[PDB]
Amino acid sequence: SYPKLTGTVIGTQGSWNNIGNTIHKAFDGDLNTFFDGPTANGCWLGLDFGEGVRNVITQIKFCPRSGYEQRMIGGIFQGANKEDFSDAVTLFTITSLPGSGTLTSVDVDNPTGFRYVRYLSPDGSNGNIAELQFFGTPAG
Ligand SMILES: OC[C@H]1O[C@@H](O[C@H]2[C@@H](OC[C@H]3O[C@@H](O[C@H]4[C@H](O)[C@@H](O)[C@H](O)O[C@@H]4CO)[C@H](O)[C@@H](O)[C@@H]3O[C@@H]3O[C@H](CO)[C@@H](O)[C@H](O)[C@H]3O)OC[C@@H](O)[C@@H]2O)[C@H](O)[C@@H](O)[C@H]1O
Ligand SMILES: [Ca+2]
Repeated sequence: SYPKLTGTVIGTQGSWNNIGNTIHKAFDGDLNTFFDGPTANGCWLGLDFGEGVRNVITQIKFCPRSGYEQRMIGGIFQGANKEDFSDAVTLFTITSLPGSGTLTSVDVDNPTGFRYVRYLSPDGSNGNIAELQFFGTPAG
């Protein structure tokens, strides 16, 4: 069990109908609040750990938006060292319906240190996710 990682929130700007459910809702510790993106497709969110910081990721936890759990199926989590994710590797792919109102935990087995991590949502999802957490350790 490694510590929860912190960083600068990055990702799709804005929110559905300008209501205010931005990417920041996925990092607030409340499983009742969620990111609702401004478009059906293309939405993503994640962390920049900072210039010169690289973490090895050992675990990811996520909670779907209540009532919209199907919108996570096919979503993937990536690590990268470029902010445009052109060097990204997939750390986990969501293949079954995540349980409602809880954090699903998945192990990651990849020794690479990453400056950036993200959740990349599937078409038709508006990026819907309630909470997103990364765990791991500074790269040696
Ligand atoms: O367009 C973005 C916009 O979507 C808004 O939701 C609309 C959308 O809902 C689809 C979604 O509905 C679930 O159920 C909702 C119901 O639609 C609501 O009216 C009601 O109040 O709550 C229930 C749940 O308690 C389904 O359970 C979801 O699975 C479903 O999502 C889709 O699932 C299919 C597979 O079944 C998948 O292929 C799609 O990709 C996925 O989208 O459409 C119906 C409208 O009534 C909804 O308004 C959403 O509320 C809003 O925040 C914004 O995200
Ligand atoms: Ca939340």
